[PDB]
Amino acid sequence: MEITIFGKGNMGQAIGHNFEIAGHEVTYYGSKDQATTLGEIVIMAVPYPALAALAKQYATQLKGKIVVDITNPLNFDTWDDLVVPADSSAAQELQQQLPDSQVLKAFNTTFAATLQSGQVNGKEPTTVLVAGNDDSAKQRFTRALADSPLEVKDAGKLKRARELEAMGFMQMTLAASEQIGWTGGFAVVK
Amino acid sequence: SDKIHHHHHHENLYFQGMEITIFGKGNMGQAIGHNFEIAGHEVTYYGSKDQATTLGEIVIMAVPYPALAALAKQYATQLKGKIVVDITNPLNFDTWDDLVVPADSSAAQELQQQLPDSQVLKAFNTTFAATLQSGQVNGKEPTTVLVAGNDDSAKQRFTRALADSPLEVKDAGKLKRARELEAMGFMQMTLAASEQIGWTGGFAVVK
Ligand SMILES: NC(=O)c1ccc[n+]([C@@H]2O[C@H](COP(=O)([O-])OP(=O)(O)OC[C@H]3O[C@@H](n4cnc5c(N)ncnc54)[C@H](OP(=O)(O)O)[C@@H]3O)[C@@H](O)[C@H]2O)c1
Repeated sequence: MEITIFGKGNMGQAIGHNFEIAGHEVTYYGSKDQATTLGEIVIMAVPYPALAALAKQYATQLKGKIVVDITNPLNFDTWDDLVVPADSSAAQELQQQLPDSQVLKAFNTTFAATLQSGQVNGKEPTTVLVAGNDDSAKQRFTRALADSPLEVKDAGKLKRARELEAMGFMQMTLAASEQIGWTGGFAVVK
Repeated sequence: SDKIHHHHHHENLYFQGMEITIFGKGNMGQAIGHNFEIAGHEVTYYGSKDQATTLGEIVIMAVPYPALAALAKQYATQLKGKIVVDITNPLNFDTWDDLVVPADSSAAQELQQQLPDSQVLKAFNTTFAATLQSGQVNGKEPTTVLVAGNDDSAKQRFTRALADSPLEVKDAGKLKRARELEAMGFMQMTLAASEQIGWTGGFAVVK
């Protein structure tokens, strides 16, 4: 299928790498590029402050699409809070903004190097935790990554994006303090 | 040598360990106490309804969330100047879809407000009991305790009390980070409940 990735940075590239391995056609658009058409799955691999403006720009094309929010909405001035409500998430915000799209929270808990390599510092396979309201959307997303080296687990409904964002925040603060590194993180072990 | 034991990660040296009290004799309380025991410390266990005749330097509250306030109240004066560890995942068990503490807070922050002269830490809520008993995340990676708290010296003393155990211990930040720890614990529990992981696995912390 057609996968559209907004953001040609580290996450966009790492995410796209896995969809390409799985045999999909991946199209990338950076900040100075314009998209004429969008794929079935759209990855929002951009900074949180860019998310709402991007969703507005493609409001029409995003209707009926699986739209994946990968953001960790940290307050980057303080590193001591998120910039979304304590009982909510950037994904929930996006789903309200895109009522005709099936929004998924995914990849926010997997550091970019772990997506590129497919392993958590060479020790365990990398695992995507995907939250979203529609099971069919989660199933299609999961199927799209079947032939990639990534494991994929259903993290629940979109309400669980709160917990996913909390986990991403914790992971980043641990790596920032040098207690773990940025090629490691939280491995999901059965 | 009544309370003198060997300390495995201090070249097996033989010296008196710390006094640890664990409230809660369930799967978590027993697995946590197991690690303090193998680290060479003196561990005493009490159910929440038992009389705590002794209170150590570190007090583990391995009890349900609703029991925390009651224990804190009963021993508040006696807990002054002690390290008090909240291990809870304060779920709404009726729904399995919510926590029972405010969205911008944590059970540990509530406990710290109740016990202003205690050094409250959040620890063990992200480690399933089996991973504490074995010291490994389903035999694949070492188990890691994430400890949040305001007092760096208290976190250091807690970390030192586990240094002779098999567990890795990392500083998760100030007590405000208990919100994120509780979120992670909740998520881990729901993944096990859905059978996508088992109760002897979970989140391994990889450097
Ligand atoms: N890095 C990680 O390990 C990690 C892990 C989990 C989640 N995340 C999240 O992933 C997102 C991307 O992070 P990253 O590490 O990839 O950052 P990055 O390397 O800087 O990539 C982000 C890219 O998005 C581009 N961009 C900004 N606005 C855009 C727009 N309107 N349309 C298309 N592209 C746009 C930027 O382009 P320009 O440079 O030209 O401005 C930038 O290259 C963030 O929300 C972050 O929180 C990161």
